[PDB]
Formats: sequence, C-alpha cells, structure tokens
Amino acid sequence: MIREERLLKVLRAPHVSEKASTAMEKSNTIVLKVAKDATKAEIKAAVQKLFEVEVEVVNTLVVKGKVKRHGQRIGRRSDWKKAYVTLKEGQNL
Amino acid sequence: MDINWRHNQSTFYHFTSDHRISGWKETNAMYVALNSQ
Amino acid sequence: AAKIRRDDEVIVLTGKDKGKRGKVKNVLSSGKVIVEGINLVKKHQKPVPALNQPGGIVEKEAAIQVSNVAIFNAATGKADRVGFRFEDGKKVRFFKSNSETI
Amino acid sequence: SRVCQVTGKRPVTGNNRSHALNATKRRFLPNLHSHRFWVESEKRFVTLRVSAKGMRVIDKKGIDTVLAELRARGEKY
Amino acid sequence: MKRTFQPSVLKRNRSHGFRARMATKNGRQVLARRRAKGRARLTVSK
Amino acid sequence: MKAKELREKSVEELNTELLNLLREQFNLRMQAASGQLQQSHLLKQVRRDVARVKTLLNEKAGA
RNA sequence: UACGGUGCUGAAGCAACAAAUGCCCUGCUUCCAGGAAAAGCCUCUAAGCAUCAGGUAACAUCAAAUCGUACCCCAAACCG
RNA sequence: CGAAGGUGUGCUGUGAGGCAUGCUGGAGGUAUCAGAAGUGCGAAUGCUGACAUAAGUAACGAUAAAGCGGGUGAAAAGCCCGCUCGCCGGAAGACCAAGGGUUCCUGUCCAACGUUAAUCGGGGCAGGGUGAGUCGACCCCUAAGGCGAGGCCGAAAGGCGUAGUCGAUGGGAAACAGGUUAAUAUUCCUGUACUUGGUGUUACUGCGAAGGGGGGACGGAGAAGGCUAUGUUGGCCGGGCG
RNA sequence: AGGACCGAACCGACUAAUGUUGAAAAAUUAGCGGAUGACUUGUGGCUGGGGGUGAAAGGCCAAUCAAACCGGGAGAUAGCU
RNA sequence: UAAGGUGAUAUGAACCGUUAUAACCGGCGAUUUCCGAAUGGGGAAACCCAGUGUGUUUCGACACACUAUCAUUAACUGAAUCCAUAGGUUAAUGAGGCGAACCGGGGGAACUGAAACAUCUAAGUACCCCGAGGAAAAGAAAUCAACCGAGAUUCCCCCAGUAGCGGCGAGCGAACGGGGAGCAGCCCAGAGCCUGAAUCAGUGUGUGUGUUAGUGGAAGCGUCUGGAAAGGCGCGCGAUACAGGGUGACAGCCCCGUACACAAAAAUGCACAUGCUGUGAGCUCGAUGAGUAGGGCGGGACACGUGGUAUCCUGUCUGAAUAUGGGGGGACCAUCCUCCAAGGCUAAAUACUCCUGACUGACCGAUAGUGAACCAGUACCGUGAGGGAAAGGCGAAAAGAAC
Repeated sequence: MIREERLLKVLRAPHVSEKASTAMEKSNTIVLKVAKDATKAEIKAAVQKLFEVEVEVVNTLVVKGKVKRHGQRIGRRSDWKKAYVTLKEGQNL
Repeated sequence: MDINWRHNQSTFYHFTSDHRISGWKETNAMYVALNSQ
Repeated sequence: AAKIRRDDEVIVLTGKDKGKRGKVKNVLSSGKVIVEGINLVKKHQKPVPALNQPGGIVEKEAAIQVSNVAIFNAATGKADRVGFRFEDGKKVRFFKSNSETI
Repeated sequence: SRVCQVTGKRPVTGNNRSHALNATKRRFLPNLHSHRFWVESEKRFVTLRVSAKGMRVIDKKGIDTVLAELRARGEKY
Repeated sequence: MKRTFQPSVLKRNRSHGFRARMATKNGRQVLARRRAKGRARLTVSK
Repeated sequence: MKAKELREKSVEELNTELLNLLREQFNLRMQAASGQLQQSHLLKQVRRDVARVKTLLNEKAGA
C-alpha cells in the first residue's frame, strides 16, 4: 500500500476552469493539480482516501510552464501536473 | 537593435571573395586589372 | 541598543520643526523615526477602484532621522543625550546631565 | 611501455647532431628483450621484459634477489 | 539554398554535449575553462 | 511548542505528525487554493510545526 | 431561437461497369552484380528437480507504470 | 551674502594665457612656493558615441486582382459579415517526421514590432488549453560504429581490443467506428473489441538453459492474374418545375 | 535485356535576359542535360590540419582553404607607410 | 543581543513579538531532491532500467539499506596437471574528482636576433603531461681551498659584465673569496651489555593566549543668513577619544563609532604542563652501500658550442680497488693537501595568493578603473572550442504630481 505521508503530499489544488467544470457536470471527472512526481496509482489512492469517494480511473497530463516577463526580465513559470480523475456513479466531491 | 547593428556591421570583416569588392560589392575590377597587365 | 525607541517622547533638533516636541509613532530600520504631528507632508493619492477611495490631499507624517531628534528630559525641560548603565542586570537607558534613569 | 623491469630504463631523449651540428631530437631506447627466467626456488619460468643489462644484473645478483626487489617496489611479474 | 546549420538535437548532444565533453581529457579541460570563466551554460544540453 | 513535543513518545509524535499533515496541512492547501482561507499565516506555522516534529522525531529515534 | 445556432425527428441507403503506382506478393519468372544481424516465436534436451517445482488448457481476478500528445511543419513558427 | 562647471561681456600680457564681472548652476575650490606627471590633438582609410549629407530622394519584396454593401470604431482600401470577381488544386489542399517551443484558443491594448493605416496580428497583457494497456518514445534485440573489466601496446597523456555493454535509420504484443471542445483526441464519451503479464482455483502433465535445430531472414528487373481503394452510370429516395 | 530511347517527379546546371546599395553574400524567368543507374535521397556512423577526402579542380573540409577555425607564444618582426 | 519583525525588486495582505521559546548575530547539531569523480547497469547531465537482503496486523503493492573500478591485506575456494600457481568469491582499509599561483619531475617549439642564414640565439621560455606540500626542492662534504684554513642546504648584496664560452659573430656569462638572513643535526646496512633513559608521533586532561557573537564608551548652547545648519558671530566643555562615516550646506561635543576597559555556554588554532600507548637512549666491539667507480661509443647538463676540457647524468658495450684502499684538487704525470660515493631522513631563512580581516595610496572616477559600479561572462554572435557588449547619478525627504 501507499503510506499516508506520501499520499497527502500528492494532491495540491482543485483545478477551476470551464473544461474542468464541464468535466464535473457532464462526465463525473474532477480535475485537479497534483504533485509533479505523482503517479496515477498515488492520485487514485489519494482521492480514494482523502475525499472518501470511489475512483474509476485517472488520466494525467503535464502542463508546461509559460515564459513570461517582468519589464525586460524573462522567466519560465513552472511545470505542473493535472489529473483528470474519473469517479464512479456514486459521488459528490 | 544596437546588438543587431554591431553584429550586422561585423558581417564582412573576415571575407575572402576577390571578384566582389569588400566581399560584397559587384564591380568589373577583374577586367580592369586583367586589361592593365 | 537603541537610544530613541518606540513609545518615547522626543524633541526635534534640526529642520522645519526645530523645537517641536512629540511622541515617536514608530521607528524604521533605515535609522529613521515617525513622530506624531511633526514632519507633515501633503501627499495626494489616487482613489484606487479597489477597497475604499479617499482621494484628496492626505496630510501624513514623514520619517525624520533618529539623529535629528533627542528625547525630552521634562525634569529640565530640554533635549538630553542618553547613556546606558546596568542596574540589577538590566541594561537601562539614563538621561545624561542629572544622570536619571528613564 | 619500453621500461626494463629490473633496472627501470625508460627511453631518454637527445639529439641527432650532424657534421654541420644541426640538432634534431631523437630517442635513445633501451635494449629491451623479453626473456624467460628459470627460478629454482619456485620451480617455474618467470618471463620478464629486461634490458640486456638487466640480464647482467640477474646473472650477478641472482634471479631470486631481483624478484624480491620487483615484489618490493610493487612491480608485478 | 541549403545553409550550413541543419539542426539535429541528437547530433548536437552526441557531438558537443556534456556526457561527450566529460568522456575525454580535453573536453574536461573545456568544461574547466567554461566553469572558470564562469559561464551560465557549460555545454549545449537544453 | 518545542519542549511540549520533546516530552512525548515516538508513537505520539507520529500521531501528531500525521495530524499536522492530515488535519492541518492538506486542508489548508485545499482551503487556500479554493478562494477561502483569509488567514494565510496558518500555512507557514503548520509547515514549521511539521519541521519541529520531524526534528524531534529524528533526535528521539537513535542518535 | 442570447440569430451565433440549440435540441427533436429523419427517407433511400442498391446494382452494373471501369479500375490503381495500394493488397495477394517477403509470391512467380528471370538475371548476375548473388542480395543484414540478433531477439521475440517454435522446438530438443544437459546439469538439476522428479508423488514438489514447473508445463499445458479452462475460468476468475488484478495490472499494463513513466514521458510525448497544443500549434507551424515546402513554412510569416524550421535552416537562410 | 553662493564653489566647480556652463554661457556672455569688459580689461590686460610678446605669446601659450591671466584677471574682473552679468546670467545658468547648485557644492565645492584653492593662493604662494616647491614636488610628480596617464600634462596640451585637426590629421593616423585612428577608436567610441552623437548628429548631418545625398533627401523627404530610391524603395515599400513576385504583374494570383480586386469591386461594392453593412458592422465595429475617434478614424476603415487593409479588421468582421455578405454578395460578386480572380488564383492554386501531384498544391498555394490535408496529415506528420526533423526543427522550433506556447506561435494554439479566448478576452483585452495599439506605445514599439508589422516596410503604410490598423479597430487587426504569429505584437503587449491576462486567463485557458495538450487526458492513452492498443499511437510514438521508454522497453526487448541488433547493424554501421562507439566504449571497454582483464589484456596487448605506448616517455606521460594515451592507442587498440577480448568478455561485455551501448547504438536505429532495421526486427519485436495489442483499437476501430461514431459523437464532442473556442482550443485535445485511434487518448474524452457511446458502442463493439483485442493483447501481454501477475495471482488463485480446477483437470491433465515430465519440466528445465549466457547450450543444439528451425524460424525471424530479408537482391535487381519483368510479367500477368485475382482483388480493393476510388470513380462513372443506372435504380431507389427526398426536393424542384424554374 | 539495356551504365537502352522519349519524358514528369527527382538530381543537375548548357545558354540568354533580368538582378548586380539584389526578393537572393549565386537566385528568378524562358529554353537545357540525366532520369533503372558509376542514379538519387532520409537517418545514424567513420576519416582532421602538412592531416583528411579527392572519377584530380589545388577541388572540398560549417558563406573561410597553395595548408581550417579557436586560444596562446605575442606588443612576432616591419631598414616600410 | 533584543523592541521590534516575517531577505530584495516591492507595496500590500495575513500575522508574530515588546522583559523574553518574536526577529537578528555566533558555536554545535538535524534535514540536505536530482545531476556531477558519480560509484548498481546504462545514458543524449539533471533521465531510463534493475538485482539482493530486511521489514510492512488492506504484507495483490510499498519503505529502507547494500551492490562501481583499482591497489593492498586476509579468508574460503580453484584449472590445464599430481602437489601447486593462474583464476574466482567475500570481507577490511585506502584511492579516484575539483582548485588561482608558488614547487619538483617527464617532454618541449617557433616567430625573433645574428641587419640574409644553417652552428648560435630566442630558450629549457611558451605549451603539453605526471606528482606533492603549505610550502616544495636541496641538505650534513667521496665540498672547497691552498700548504693557511673553512666547515650541510636555501635566500639576499658584492665579486662582475669579471675570468671565460662564442660562425671568438650576435650574444651567453661564472666561480673563488667577502658581507648578511637563518642556523640543527642524525639514522639503517648489527651483535652483545642494557631496557623503557632523552626522542618525537598518536591521543586524554589542565593552564595560558587567539579566532568564531558581543558590552560600556566623554563632552554644547544662544543668535544671523538660509528651504534646511554642522556655516558666520558670541560664550562654554571633552580628549589615552580631533581615525572615519552619516545627519536637510562644512559637526570633537546630534547619531554610529574611535581611544580605552571588559566579555564565551560551545567548537576550535597555537604554546606550555601532564596521563597512557608506540618509539627508541647510552656503553663496548664489528661492519662501513658492485654491475658500482672508471673506461669505449652516442647524447645531454655544467657560463664552458669537443676544444688542450676537468666535473656531473646516462642510451649502448664493458668493468675495478674495496682504509697496507679510493674520489677530487680544470688535459695529464709525480709530490703534497683534502674528503669517503655507489642507502636514507631532516626545522629556519625562501616562493606564491584561489580565499578571509584590518589598514594605506602625489591609483581610476563611468569612453577611466576589472570585460563587468547596473540581476556581466549577462544580452548577443558562433555547430563548436570560443568571442563578448552597452547601460551609474530626481529630491534633503516620494512630499513622485489629488482635482
């Protein structure tokens, strides 16, 4: 099993957008920003054990950071990971 | 713009081309020299 | 330690407020102090479309230097320099010239 | 490399001088030969890359003393 | 016209990359001069 | 809280360890990033408090 | 019908002929210039193990991780 | 009660120069007599910055081509919508690899960038967007070739190379149709599938290799035959009778 | 069958004109040669400086080649400007 | 140490703290992802893939640790072959890589000068490579000197641009001897007597001092100009403190400091003292470094270019005597003097500055000084090695311009 100390550090934020919103209200999937080194077994286990719901399957993409600039000083943001967590028929959050 | 202007002034500083004056300028200097001989 | 400090009453030695007494509002790690009613600047600031919009010319206090003030003796009624003595393991400030612990 | 295993003779450097004294670099090489030495105390042939005066000093000092020197300075035979 | 720089990442790295500078004496001396000059990117890796 | 954590057993710092991570830390990351959580200093103090529990836990366990 | 569309419903849905440079074809015929390797795959056993382990077949159940995935790509995004 | 500096005027010395003073400036300057020099620039096709000149001149990057109405706007030849016109159509269409790396999509701004204007943009700013057991990589295997324990060799650095180990541009398991987003889709959803391993039960049972054999395993050209993609025509179905 | 014939893609580059402060530090347009071969092309690899490679021109080796590029000896030396 | 803080651009929000568990400073600890010698295998650096063992009250999956090569040592195994060696496996210890200069060693140019050029020079320089230390190297006479003597090595000033070497050209260039800096001698080749006897090395402890935070630290007011006073004028005070910096113009007395006097829970450097371990004093007798010295040939180093050339080093061929002996004393012989090679260790004077602290400059002041006063080895250029910029200053205070 995955230890609970690992399993708390994985989920990072709920992702709020309109693709996320239509995924919830149309296909049971909650979209959430996860740890960059988090595997699909860790995300599945962490939503099973931290929101106490039943997860059908996880799909993970990794989002690349945008090169912004302040003034005349550039900088890339930071890569993050986004997990499309497809729940079962019985869920709320 | 200043960096591109310094490098784009630095373009024909190490050239070789002999029929072109200063590396780039077209001329007839081959025929002028050749006819002088 | 620091001679002029936070809740202390000072008089001003140089400039625009020379001889004006007042209480130290706060003391900034630039070596400056804000003393109430003393170094009044007439700022005028824009009514930002966020949380409340004052507008107008707000008259603030500015930070004067620490060396431009000295703490008011009130037993002599003049400016006075500060020293540090030890009393019962406490490093206390004391007025020079009458040697009184503050 | 061309080092005598007994005496430690590297190749050294020098000059070809000519009749006009023109200096040229050269190398003097040792007379290295690979000879197979019978040791009686061990009843074996230990083969070494000796010079041709490493064989003189083996003929004088004996092969056992020489092998004790090579084992002493970590030269593996 | 076909210019000289026809890029390929795999040849960029196999040729001038870090594991290829570290692979020999003289490339390690290259990295030593780039570190000593103090250089934001040593090799061309990414 | 530095002597207070210092005077428990290893099992009890594992309990308040898992409760610093569980109850505090995760719920404040989720609460912070969902528009709630006016009080942002809690994130800092929880994080440093987990540092204390892991410090005393390393000092108590063995060397 | 925020005139952008959004839902609902939805007939016939066949045949003949022509036909590739694609497929049968890693074929067939022929020709000298005589046309990769190694694994997966199928088999044979040696040492060993032999009423165990392993093999085969059926059924059930679990797993299949990680990284890429936008966009241009004969070009205003690549080399010039 | 105003220094250096800057800019005028007046006086003065044979000259390099000096002195006084108005205005700007806003805080430093330095007699005399000595001392030391990065001590004096018009030239070096001198170096650096600035600014002229030609000159409001050539040009504005395929001779595929535009015209009008309406909208937005402070402003429309260029943006958006519509109707016409022209151009490509073995490409000037579509999909990728390499390469790039957010240029993608939406809202918003017009300073600079766009050889003009710009409300527009691959520009600025912010937000969004890339979903895989089956696609590709990773992975298993290898070619050329690299590296290479020992080893042979070499003044030292190091060269070569056996075992091995890497190295695709090659060999190796498996998914298709339809729908959907402003932006992803053989990845999401619907339907119908397939593949390879682990574990467990049951029935039968000889299994077992960095070893043997097969197979993988592979040339150029040519010739037909059988097909299909695809197309054309008829039938059918819906609509039209101008 | 063919280093066979005509001719697109594909490889090339014979002539002319334009261009020559170019649209382009070698191209465009109209014709032109090869086009199953000693062909052409993608991806990777190997050869290095008195050295490579060369159906040989002193050609090519990153717009550089009768001896590459970078750094150093180095402020070479310059009876010359 | 502390009344204020949560680093900067950079304000905010949310808070922490005010007599002590805010913050800041120091000692010692803890954590210390991934790459990199990179070390489990691989690799296109920051990624891919493992094996082995231990543990995991959902042990159908996780967590931790170990696993590189080489050298040395030990154990267990182990061929052709009998014994045995090679080899194999495991364990223990060490190494590996980076770094600016200084140092020793292995290799080693050419441009240039000679008004050409080849001997020569440049120059054993540049560069490449190996190794080591805080310094290295050298070093305790087989050395000079000269019939008197000196007494290891290293460095400095003379000697002395001298004697000499030199296509006797260009150039190269000593020693003896003198004056100073510093000064230190020892051990093995070997037995007996005798033992821990000085000696250092490794450690504990104690003392002293220094470093890493700190503490206290004198003495001024009035008036005029002024936006502002530290300036002018007038009158006072400190000084073992008038070094310096800031403060609204130029401050001994406003602030921080300076002189001066103190301070360490802890970790440390140095110096004494002392405990233990290891080590060996001292005496008598003996020995007193062989393919070596020397030689022939080739080359190199010596200031010395083979010359009449001593001496040292050795690639090659040889080859003694061994204290009634041998080396040197600049061809060489004799006489005389001096020294003991073929084993080794050794402080100080000496060279250098990546780096830290304090101080100083007839050094620079933004085209100067570092390439770089400013988020500079950056932007940018180049496949790459590499090349490589420009760019400071509102004000006293943002009071940085409400409307």
